[PDB]
Amino acid sequence: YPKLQSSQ
Amino acid sequence: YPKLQSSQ
Amino acid sequence: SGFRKMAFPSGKVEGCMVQVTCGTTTLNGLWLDDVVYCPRAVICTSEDMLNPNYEDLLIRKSNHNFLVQAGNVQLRVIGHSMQNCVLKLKVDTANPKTPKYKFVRIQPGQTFSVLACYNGSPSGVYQCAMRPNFTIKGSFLNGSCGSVGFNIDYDCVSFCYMHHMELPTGVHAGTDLEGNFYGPFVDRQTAQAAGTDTTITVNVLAWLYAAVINGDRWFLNRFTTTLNDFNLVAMKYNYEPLTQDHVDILGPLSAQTGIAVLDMCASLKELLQNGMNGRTILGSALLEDEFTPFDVVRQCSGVTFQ
Amino acid sequence: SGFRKMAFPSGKVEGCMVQVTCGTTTLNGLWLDDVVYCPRAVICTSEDMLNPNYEDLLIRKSNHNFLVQAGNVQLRVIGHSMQNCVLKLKVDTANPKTPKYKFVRIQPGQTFSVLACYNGSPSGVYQCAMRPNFTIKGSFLNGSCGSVGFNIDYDCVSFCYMHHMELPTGVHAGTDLEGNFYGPFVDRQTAQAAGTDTTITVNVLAWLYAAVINGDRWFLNRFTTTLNDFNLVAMKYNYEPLTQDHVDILGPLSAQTGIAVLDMCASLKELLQNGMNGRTILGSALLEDEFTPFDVVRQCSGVTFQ
Repeated sequence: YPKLQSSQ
Repeated sequence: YPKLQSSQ
Repeated sequence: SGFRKMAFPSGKVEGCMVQVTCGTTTLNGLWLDDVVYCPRAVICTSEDMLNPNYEDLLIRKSNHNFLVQAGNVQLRVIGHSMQNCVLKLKVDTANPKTPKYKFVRIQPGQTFSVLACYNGSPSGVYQCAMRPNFTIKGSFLNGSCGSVGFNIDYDCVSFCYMHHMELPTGVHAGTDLEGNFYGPFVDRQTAQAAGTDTTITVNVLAWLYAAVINGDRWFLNRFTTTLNDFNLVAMKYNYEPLTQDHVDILGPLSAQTGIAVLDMCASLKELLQNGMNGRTILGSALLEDEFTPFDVVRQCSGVTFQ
Repeated sequence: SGFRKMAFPSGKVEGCMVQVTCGTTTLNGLWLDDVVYCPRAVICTSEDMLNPNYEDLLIRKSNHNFLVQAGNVQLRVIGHSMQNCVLKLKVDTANPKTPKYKFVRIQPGQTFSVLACYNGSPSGVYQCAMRPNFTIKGSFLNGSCGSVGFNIDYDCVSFCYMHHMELPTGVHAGTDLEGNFYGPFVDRQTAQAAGTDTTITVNVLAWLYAAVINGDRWFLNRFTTTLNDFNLVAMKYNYEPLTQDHVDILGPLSAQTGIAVLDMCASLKELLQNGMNGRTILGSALLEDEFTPFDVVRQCSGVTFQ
């Protein structure tokens, strides 16, 4: 699946 | 011959 | 001499990079005058990532839910709005480092520099092309969301890309600075895939001209082709159709080298049909397509090394 | 994901670039605190280029023969001295944009970013390696003399290269920032030629590890080799000897991927002996050697994509 590349 | 790459 | 995959000097953009946090989610923003631009995915929560309603998520937020850090200083958010897939956070301080700038939506095949960033801090700069399938083959990790792509014309920064996401093939998808995606993609983690890609023919031709300017002619031949006949070979090798507009754009490089555009097309056709036979062009064993005709003219000398 | 030939963000260096003119000769200088550093070839005249005596040429100059332009402003030269092949022009104004910085002389095989400049104005940024024969394969035109190469560690700019000249093969030669040439070259236009070059083995191995981190394993094999036996293949293909120090340096990448260093050596040996058979690694049809082990770790994720 596509990944929104923000960070946690 | 090698060229010193200043400008005129 | 020499020919490198050259990026624009990134300093004018470095001065614009900030960090935006909403909740437990952080990414990069772009601070121009008193507005911070960033991907709206910052208001997502890690479980509502499949199908978030952003209008719904955003109306539940206040200005003070957005924490914007410009290196040392925190910036106060005094207004917020959504435009397509980007958020515009109005802050109470105009960025004193704002360059002359424009927002531009580019065409596939155009190139740009990417300033990769994490937590508002630039890490590296590299040159990209917008692929015909509207992905870019970038280098991006988690935290890079909000990194921007740009060109510089004189001292005007034309921003053309904001990074959002990585597709399952490892290529990258993002928006213009108005938040409109390039390609059919959406900012949600549902099943999406890049369409089949093609090679940027006009760029390959520009790079062959670069090679000739740099004193290398081994791939040339005595033949020519018609545009129609070239395109019939192009289609067979998954190359974009070459248009009369492309031929026109390659005009200056043709005139500087004395090689007619359709003559260079005959060279490319032969390279496509025979391969390189263990030879290299400008240090590559593949036909390179991430240099535009403008890129070649910008980097190369006006003399051709006869 | 992705893996690009990434440069350092160039802004800290952009703020340091100036123009230096002596007579009819102009080139770039590097303005740090109240000193401008530039190639001593600026005091050459177009006919005394074969064998200039620079000590003789310089003693015939006064401070006011040097015109230094920092964009808009002219800077007053208040002192000058020669150190090896560079001039140090003391100016009456400390550069307010001076970063934290060091001067470093690098080893062959190390990489750095080049900020190409003309008339004190940056044009582009790209990544280089110092070749084993102490040339760099840059992209440089007349006027680029004085452009610098650098690394950035945290926010400290380590300057390691100042550009002087292009050799007849189209590759480039220059000095550290103390004016000492890399390689046997001298700053005069007498016959000089680069020695035979070799491929940077430890870097090729680092880049194979990058490929594995990025999810690609097609080139691996079930074999291993001894260091001695690997080096006997290396010599045959014009690769540098791999040392135990190199093996040690590749330690972290070995541990992150689970591939023993000598196991990756067995993969490289097979690639050298068989070629790629029409396959690519990280988008290249050649074995790439301009990424150090540090470069790979910096750009890649700490996760390997299992």
